[PDB]
Amino acid sequence: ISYDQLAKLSYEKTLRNLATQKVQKDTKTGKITIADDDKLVNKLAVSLQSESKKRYEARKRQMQNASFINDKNKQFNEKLSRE
Amino acid sequence: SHRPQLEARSGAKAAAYTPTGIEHARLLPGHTTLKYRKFSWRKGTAFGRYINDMTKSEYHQEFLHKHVR
Amino acid sequence: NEIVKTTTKQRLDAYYDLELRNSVMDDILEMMPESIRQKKARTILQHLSEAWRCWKANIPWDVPGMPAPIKKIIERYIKSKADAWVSAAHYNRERIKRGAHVEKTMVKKNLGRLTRLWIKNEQERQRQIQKNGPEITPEEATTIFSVMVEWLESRSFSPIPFPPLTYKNDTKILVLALEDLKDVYASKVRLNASEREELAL
RNA sequence: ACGAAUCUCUUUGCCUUUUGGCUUAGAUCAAGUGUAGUAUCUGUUCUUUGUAACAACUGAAAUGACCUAGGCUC
RNA sequence: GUAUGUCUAAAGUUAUGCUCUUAUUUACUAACAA
Repeated sequence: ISYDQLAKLSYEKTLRNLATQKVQKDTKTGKITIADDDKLVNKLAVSLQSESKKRYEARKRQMQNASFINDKNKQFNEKLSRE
Repeated sequence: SHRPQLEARSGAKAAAYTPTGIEHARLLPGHTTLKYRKFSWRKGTAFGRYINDMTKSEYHQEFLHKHVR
Repeated sequence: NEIVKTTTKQRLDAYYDLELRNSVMDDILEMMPESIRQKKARTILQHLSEAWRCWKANIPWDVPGMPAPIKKIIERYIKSKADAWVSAAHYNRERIKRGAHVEKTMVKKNLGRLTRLWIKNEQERQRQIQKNGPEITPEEATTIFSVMVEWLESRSFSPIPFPPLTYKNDTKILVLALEDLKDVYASKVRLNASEREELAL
């Protein structure tokens, strides 16, 4: 799977996470003030943190699963064994 | 510990660096002017009557033969 | 603070090799379609290094998991490097013969290189011998045998027996060999482990 | 049963702390003690593994606001 | 014994299963003695 597909497929996913539940320009300054809902941005912030948190804890679990000497080697032998 | 070269010392920094104003040896003016173009006994024996590999060159084997004993 | 050092005899090799690995790395990145990370190039270059060493040994460098194109490319680049090495060695040995200014260290290096080269040549010859039979034609061998047989026949040459417990000379014979061996060790007072063992024996 | 959300696991995908040069493998593999320290040994012995209920009170002290040292209130 | 590298070298910046006792090893270290 390429990063082309994995992007669109992850795009499709977070659209399902959405599916759960004005422009004003001063052309002299060039400042395009898009006044939008402050509640929705907060809902993005919390959701995005939660998504990253979910992933963060996902590694933590997978790190705590278990012919080596030190932390790295064990994993390096695991990088060899997967092949 | 001690590590291979990957991202070279890019002369961006050396450009933004200040001049030194030292006089090196070779930057002394050499060849100031440029050139331009016009414009019986022998019976009694037992037996009477290129490659592109540097490790398999005739020169190479011969050389080795010479320089081993 | 734009020091940049030139190449010289002293740092020529290091610079060479860094240039080489940069080239190889570049080529592999060009080849590689995923646009892999620098850390994945570390595996590549390390792989290359191992390959070089293998070549030096004359042990074939046949890592299974590679893609063929990479194996090709690395084979090429080590051949280039190898070519550079061998020719350099040859140049050095002529230089040494001439009796030119040459680094004690450099001469030792050249000796090493030429030895490895010699071994590689030699075992390649062994391989050759194996791969297409002995140089001797069996007829020739037969002829030789006939000759030697004829000779000893003419001599009434009784062969040497396997030595039993019979000899009055046995001890004397032993004493010679030991003496010969001792001759190595009487001069050099500081001795290796092998040497020590031999002495003990 | 279909739709969705939450949780856990399994299969794959991702390698997510997952080898970062070169030379003659860069070169050569020893004959020590006592004194001290440090750690590590092993043995060695023994040791041991106030609270509740009942009877009673709900609160003190300071100086100042009222009246003529005393008397109640805050 | 050194390269080398840290350290010090004084003036007050205005806020409310264990403990124990020992004896022995081995290792490493030691410009300390032999």
